Amino acid sequence: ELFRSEEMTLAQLFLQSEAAYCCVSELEELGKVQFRDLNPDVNVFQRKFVNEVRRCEEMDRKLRFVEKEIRKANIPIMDTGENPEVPFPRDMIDLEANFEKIENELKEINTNQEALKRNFLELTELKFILRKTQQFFDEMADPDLLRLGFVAGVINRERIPTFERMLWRVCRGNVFLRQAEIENPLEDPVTGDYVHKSVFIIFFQGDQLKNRVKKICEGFRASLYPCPETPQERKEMASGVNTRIDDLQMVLNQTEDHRQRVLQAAAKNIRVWFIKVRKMKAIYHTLNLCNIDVTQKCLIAEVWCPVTDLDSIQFALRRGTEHSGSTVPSILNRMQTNQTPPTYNKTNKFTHGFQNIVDAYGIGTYREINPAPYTVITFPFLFAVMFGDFGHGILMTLFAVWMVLRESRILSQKNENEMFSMVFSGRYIILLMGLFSIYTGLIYNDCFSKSLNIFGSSWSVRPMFTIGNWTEETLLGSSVLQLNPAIPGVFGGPYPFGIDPIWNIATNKLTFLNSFKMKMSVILGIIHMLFGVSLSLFNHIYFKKPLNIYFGFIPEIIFMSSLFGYLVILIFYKWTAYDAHSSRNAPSLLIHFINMFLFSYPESGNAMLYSGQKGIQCFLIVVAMLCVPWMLLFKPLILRHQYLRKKHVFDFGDTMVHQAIHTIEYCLGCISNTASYLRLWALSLAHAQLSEVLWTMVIHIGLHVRSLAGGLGLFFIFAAFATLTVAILLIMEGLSAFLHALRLHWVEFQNKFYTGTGFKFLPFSFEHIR
Amino acid sequence: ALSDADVQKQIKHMMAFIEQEANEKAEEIDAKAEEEFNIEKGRLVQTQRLKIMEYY
Ligand SMILES: CCCCCCCCCCCCCCCCCC(=O)OC[C@H](COP(=O)([O-])OCC[N+](C)(C)C)OC(=O)CCCCCCCCCCCCCCCCC
Ligand SMILES: CCCCCCCCCCCCCCCCCCCC(=O)O[C@H](COC(=O)CCCCCCCCCCCCCC)COP(=O)(O)OCCN
Ligand SMILES: CCCCCCCCCCCCCCCCCCCC(=O)O[C@H](COC(=O)CCCCCCCCCCCCCC)COP(=O)(O)OCCN
Ligand SMILES: *[C@@H]1O[C@H](CO)[C@@H](O)[C@H](O)[C@H]1NC(C)=O
Repeated sequence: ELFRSEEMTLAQLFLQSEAAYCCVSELEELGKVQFRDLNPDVNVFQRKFVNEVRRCEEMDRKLRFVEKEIRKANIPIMDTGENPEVPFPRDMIDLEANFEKIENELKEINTNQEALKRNFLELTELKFILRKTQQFFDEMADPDLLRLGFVAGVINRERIPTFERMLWRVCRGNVFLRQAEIENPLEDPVTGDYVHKSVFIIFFQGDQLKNRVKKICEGFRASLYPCPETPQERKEMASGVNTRIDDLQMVLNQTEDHRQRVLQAAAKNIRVWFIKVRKMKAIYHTLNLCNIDVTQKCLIAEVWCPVTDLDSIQFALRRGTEHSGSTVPSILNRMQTNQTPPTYNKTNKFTHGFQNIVDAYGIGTYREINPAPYTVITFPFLFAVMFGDFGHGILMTLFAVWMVLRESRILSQKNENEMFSMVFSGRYIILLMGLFSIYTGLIYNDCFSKSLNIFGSSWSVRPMFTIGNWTEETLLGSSVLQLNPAIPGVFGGPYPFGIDPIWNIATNKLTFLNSFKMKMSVILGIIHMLFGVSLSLFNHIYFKKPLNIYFGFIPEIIFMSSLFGYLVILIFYKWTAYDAHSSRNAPSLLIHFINMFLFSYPESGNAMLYSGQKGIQCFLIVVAMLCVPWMLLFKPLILRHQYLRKKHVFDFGDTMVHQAIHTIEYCLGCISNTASYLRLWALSLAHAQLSEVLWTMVIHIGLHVRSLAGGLGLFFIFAAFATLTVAILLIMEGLSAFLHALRLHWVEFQNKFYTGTGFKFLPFSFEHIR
Repeated sequence: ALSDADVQKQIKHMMAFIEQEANEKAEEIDAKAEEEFNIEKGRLVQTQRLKIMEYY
């Protein structure tokens, strides 16, 4: 399960070449096998099956091209869900023939479509030119049918003025030009746009002016085409071009229909083709990693496998043998090993987020205490200790529930939004964070910066006027006044569940919340670190390091408990002991801890918390400092003894330096981590104050309006309040609290028992499903 | 069972299969050699038969 990584073991398979492909295909489907390169001497680009992998890559390129044409067209791509296996026999020839056809036909179709569209456009321009020239030659055509030179073409509209000016300026007053607009604008022969055009006819005298006008038009990027010289020729060639235009239109429609049909057929199965070719490529690239006939006709495979799945792998090999039809059976064999096994955690849908979260800071070593199962609660809980707010937690849990419910929809509809993909993958993390934030918001008695008062406050103001020394005169005279629980009836016990509501309206709020939350942060941090140290003991026991257990953990736990666990005990004891009547001489635990460390127990100032404090604290400090030599000197000396005096590389100086570094690191880390766990209080107070200021600066405006017209203003004011809460608080403050719970887990909690010097188990599982 | 006995049996099966492959290759090459010998012998004997028939 998730308690620690799965039992991992090497294995080696002898499998005959004929059935090897099918067997590795079954392995790929199964997904619990990780191959390893066994021919690293020769680079990947020169192995046996590189020809096969190259051809597979070419097939993948063909499929990508056809798919790109599919996207270019409006045609959609189906999705059946079948995952057929690549055909081990030489079905590659058939697939290559199919894809070669589907690519060559499409390329020929595209080229012919382009050329025929160009020809159709040119011919339609010629048709329009002929029609307008016939129209121009209709003043009085008395004759039925050579010095004058003739040309005609088409120009872009609004270029008529410049072109006419250029003609009349070059062929000075010795060329004639007539123009006519072409309604129903046409598409450019090459430029490829719908632009208005003018068909124009030019008359000129001789060869020199012919050349002049021809070059002028060519520079003006017009087009000329030939033209008739007699009305009979005009009619003949006009009819010819009209018929050719109709024929070209028919051919264009037919070829476009052919393209549409072939592309629809391609899209019907493009996904299945992609999956087939991608697995085939993966399987051949995997077989590359296996030994080749340079050593034996039967393939040799080396693999990591969990112990429990060996029988399943053998059954998969049996399927491979049956499918391949080879009489000989492939054989698997275990073998005791020295190489480091990978870390495999058997991740689940709900535990995937937390496992990735704990893996980010380093994949756990082989079979060490996995922090994931405890993280599953302590990361949401530490997040809630900071983000604690009933309303914001409600919003977050509703959002996470929406993602969870509609997860199938979003999983199917994949997008490239990295942020949204991250959040969705963490949906369960966000859901638990929202739930625990709801709980901690109830404890804080906080809901959009406002408390609830569901049980009734323990603070009654009347005893102040009844027993106390107040009156309406004092209320008039004092701007803020204050309250005291010393007089009998003011403070009627603690609030049964969560912080008392009156603190919300008390200006003394921060004075009390600061201390309560600082103590809470320190307590939770120290207990988390102690749990980590216990987990470290578990690690040592499992790995059989009694040296670590007796020097290391036990000194570490004694040091931590004596110095900082005693602080938690002091906090709880002061809470339970000191009350309002003893307020005057209530000691400060900060000063008392400083004095504990400094041996500065004074005869003046705050008194001792309890009898025997001097002696007990001196004893605790002595034990704490003794734990430093305990860690430092002992383990190196025993190691040096039993590994250099017995049996006789060990370097005593380096071992001493390493142990000194470890002891300094751990001892300074205790202090710095107990300090850094104050980020819980810091972020909680920040979130609370930001929510309070947002409320009082946004919706206080809409609420503090006498006139009933304010109900309309509250509309927009609350729109702003909602957007601001979602942006500043839910998104950014929530992200900060999330990442700081992460940092706490990675450093403060996991430095006690985690190593994270393993390798992620990357199996030969087919994820080409994408 | 994946015991040493099963591993030995599988290795023995692989050895038997490779022996069969070698034997089949040997049979094929032996048949090819026999046919080559026969055709070369026929060619040479025909070449000498030409001279014998011419003389007689
Ligand atoms: C209406 C609004 C309500 C409030 C909702 C939002 C609350 C605010 C806090 C949300 C923080 C989201 C980040 C945690 C979720 C990702 C963790 C997870 O499970 O994925 C493992 C992630 C991503 O998943 P993955 O791709 O690695 O998945 C594993 C895949 N294999 C195994 C193949 C590799 O893995 C990691 O890399 C782990 C480190 C994660 C550290 C998180 C860094 C911060 C990310 C910030 C997100 C964007 C900010 C918010 C923007 C919002 C606007 C669109
Ligand atoms: C608001 C005030 C209270 C706040 C504090 C309590 C917050 C508790 C947060 C946990 C509750 C949500 C758990 C996730 C619900 C979604 C289920 C996801 C899928 C699922 O079933 O997950 C399984 C893991 O176990 C689970 O899903 C775990 C379910 C049982 C957990 C029991 C512990 C609950 C907390 C303690 C009791 C309640 C206290 C508060 C009254 C394994 O995944 P799969 O097999 O479905 O995967 C399928 C593909 N692999
Ligand atoms: C994996 C977990 C690791 C451990 C995590 C926990 C942290 C451990 C810290 C070190 C060991 C425990 C703490 C020892 C220091 C003394 C604690 C005193 C607490 C305290 O304030 O109690 C008062 C003093 O008790 C008295 O008056 C009695 C005499 C003084 C205390 C005697 C010793 C008690 C503790 C015994 C050891 C417990 C070990 C726990 C691990 C109550 O007294 P009051 O208010 O009535 O009196 C006052 C008028 N005189
Ligand atoms: C007068 O005020 C003091 C100070 O709060 C209070 O302790 C005392 O009980 C009052 N005396 C009365 C109401 O007689």
